Amino acid sequence: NHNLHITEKLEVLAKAYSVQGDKWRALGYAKAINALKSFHKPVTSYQEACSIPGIGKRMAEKIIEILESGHLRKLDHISESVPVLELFSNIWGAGTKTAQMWYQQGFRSLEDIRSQASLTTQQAIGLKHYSDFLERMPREEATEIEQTVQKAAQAFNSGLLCVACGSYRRGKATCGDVDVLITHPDGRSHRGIFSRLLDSLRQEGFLTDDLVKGETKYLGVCRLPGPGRRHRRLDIIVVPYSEFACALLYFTGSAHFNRSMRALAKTKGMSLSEHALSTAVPGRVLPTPTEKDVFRLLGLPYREPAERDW
DNA sequence: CGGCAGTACTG
DNA sequence: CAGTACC
DNA sequence: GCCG
Ligand SMILES: [Mg+2]
Ligand SMILES: [Mg+2]
Ligand code: NA
Ligand code: NA
Repeated sequence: NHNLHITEKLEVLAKAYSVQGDKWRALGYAKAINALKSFHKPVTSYQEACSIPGIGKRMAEKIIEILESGHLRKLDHISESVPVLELFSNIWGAGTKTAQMWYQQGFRSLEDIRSQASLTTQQAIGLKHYSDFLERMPREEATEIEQTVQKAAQAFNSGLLCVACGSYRRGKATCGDVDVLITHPDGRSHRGIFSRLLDSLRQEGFLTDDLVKGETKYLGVCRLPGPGRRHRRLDIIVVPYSEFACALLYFTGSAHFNRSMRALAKTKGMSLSEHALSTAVPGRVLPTPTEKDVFRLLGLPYREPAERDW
């Protein structure tokens, strides 16, 4: 990354737009930052800046300004509210609209939120684990969490397949949470397990709080036994076997890789979601028994998970 | 001008 | 429904 | 914000 003198400054703008709710401008900044972080050379021309995909006129100029003067004028005019909005929206279950409302109501600290804000069930859990949920775990801990869920699932039914995806499957040393995907080859026996499986995981004291408990996806909080353990975010998603390849691909990510893959599909008159690869104009679901089939039907060479870490 | 993803979940 | 979250 |  020969341009972190640029990307540091842009990252500040990106987050300011994100926490103020301008998600599209925030997306554009994010794309340009990612492009800047994988070019070979240091940029050093407005015509060089225009060179790279994801960088246009307005952002070329900003590189041209940090070009010469060494900083970016726009940074000095970011609203004083941004760090507080960032603080509030790092509560799980609070996004930009809730953060801006709390700010308008005069709240400025998590002590204000704790003492005086009306919190949803999810946000109260978010607040209780504010520090824990900002911490990444070693991938070795992610393995223990997966094997905990797997053990509990394979007790009620031997055939259940359980795979940790996200950054874990992409090979990262750190993980922000553990994303566990469960299916069954019989195509049948995957339904209705949650009641049994979550009650089991509660039997241990392993599951500590539930954030979402739907028919198909569970999001909550777990903690392994012993001293020195932190609470960790856990997602468990159950899918029919026919959709396993697309779900594996979606939940393995990364999010920018999936975004790149949806765009490529659209250029071919298809669509790609966590459930299926389809034709589109809805369209026809194409058969994808393996991740390799998704790439092949998109005319792409297969990429192992570790090379999807975009 | 307008897409840049679709869906599951909560209340 | 709006808002938030999953990658 | 970018790009078609
Ligand atoms: Mg994850
Ligand atoms: Mg997750
Ligand atoms: Na460009
Ligand atoms: Na949040």
